[PDB]
Amino acid sequence: SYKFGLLTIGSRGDVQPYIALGKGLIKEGHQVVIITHSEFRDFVESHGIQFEEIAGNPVELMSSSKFRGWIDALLQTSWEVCNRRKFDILIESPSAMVGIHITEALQIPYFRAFTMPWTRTRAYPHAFIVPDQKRGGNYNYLTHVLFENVFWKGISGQVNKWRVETLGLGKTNLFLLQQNNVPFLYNVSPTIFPPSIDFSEWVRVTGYWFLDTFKPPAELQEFISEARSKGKKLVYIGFGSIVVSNAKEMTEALVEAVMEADVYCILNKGWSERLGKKTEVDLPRNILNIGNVPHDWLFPQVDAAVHHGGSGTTGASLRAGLPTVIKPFFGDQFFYAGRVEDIGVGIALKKLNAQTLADALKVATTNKIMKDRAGLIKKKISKEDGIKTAISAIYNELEYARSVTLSRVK
Repeated sequence: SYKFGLLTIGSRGDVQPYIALGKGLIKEGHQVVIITHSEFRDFVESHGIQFEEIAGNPVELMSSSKFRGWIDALLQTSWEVCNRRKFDILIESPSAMVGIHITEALQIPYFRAFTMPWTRTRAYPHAFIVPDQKRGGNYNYLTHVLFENVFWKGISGQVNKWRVETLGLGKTNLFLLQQNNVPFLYNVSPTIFPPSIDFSEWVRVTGYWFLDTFKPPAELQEFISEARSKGKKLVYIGFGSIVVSNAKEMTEALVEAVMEADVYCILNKGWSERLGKKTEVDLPRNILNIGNVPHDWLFPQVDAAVHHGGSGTTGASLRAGLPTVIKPFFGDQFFYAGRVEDIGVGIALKKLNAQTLADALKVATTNKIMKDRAGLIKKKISKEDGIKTAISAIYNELEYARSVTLSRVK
């Protein structure tokens, strides 16, 4: 029965799978602390899991001193947390850079866990260097090599100061970190992210860590049954929180595209010209703009999904067996937009205009082979246990995980 530290930065989507894993870890008789940004305190605590606040929230970047100070905050807060708590095991989204150095100082076993390519492989490029066209396998490998160096070199001077000064460790570099040695749980279906032949033993694709009582609004219920009463196709369009140039026009392109495809649309609109509104133009009858409605509830009820293509939302739509249209913006999204096309369960849009979307909506809602493949994915995903498999691995790898950490010590 171990004291666990689940550390991640970013969005609610990133926090969530650790809540899932954290519950399963608790049901195994362990203790869990999710360590993340203040806004997710209620979220985490409402699932009877412990919270610890940390800085380095990415939304504060989207707003070089600011960055240099942004990193500093995360380094000092996460240390203060992990050092006060003295966790047995730490599991980290590598995005938050701290865990490998903290676990070296605290001399505890350490895992990484993520939702997008972040280990060296010829079979996938790095998530943040996904090319336009599938280039070579050697291209792929190199994009990791590049990213590892670029991502390190950008923070190396500061982390090594924090290591020396605050952690009481030597300086280090990528060679000495030996980051690829660290056991890595990819919380993604191996249907969409099949492990490469050149993955090390300690790198595992666990399956998605899904969460698992929604009381629909009357508006939503009657909007669904209207779409169904008419014999029209029902679609979800939602790109999350993005900043755009002319929100009113994008909304109009949506409305236009929806109309041309004759679908009803459940719209999770969250695009503006600032970072934090919704309405713009008068929404037509056949388009319901609603806030958050859990996707695990909504995706079973609809015919297709149009989203930004983040791993979790991709995972949700694939889990529900939806044909999925993806319009990626930042990061992994481009990875999954390519992956959905490769698998044959959807469309990747580059241009978001009324025409491309209208045509995507028509293909996705009609194409029999796409519905079929979405179904065969839904079947594979349904027989997968991300949480179990992960915990199994956390156990299998635990002794190794220690030796990796202790190789860095001294």
